[PDB]
Amino acid sequence: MKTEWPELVGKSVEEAKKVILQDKPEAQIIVLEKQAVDNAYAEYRIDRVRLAVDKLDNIAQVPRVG
Repeated sequence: MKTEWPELVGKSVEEAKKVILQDKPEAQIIVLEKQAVDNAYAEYRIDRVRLAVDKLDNIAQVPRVG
């Protein structure tokens, strides 16, 4: 299944979540902005997907599992 969603970029976050669940049904779909991940916590999350959205809760960038 998928762990990256380049297809969602330019789409709605809730739909993105639907897709992400389609791919990874059990996914912990989280939200932040673009590919701006600096200030993070421990090792990868094949459980979670963070969502990089814009001011219009759309997918600004490729949201990824971990």
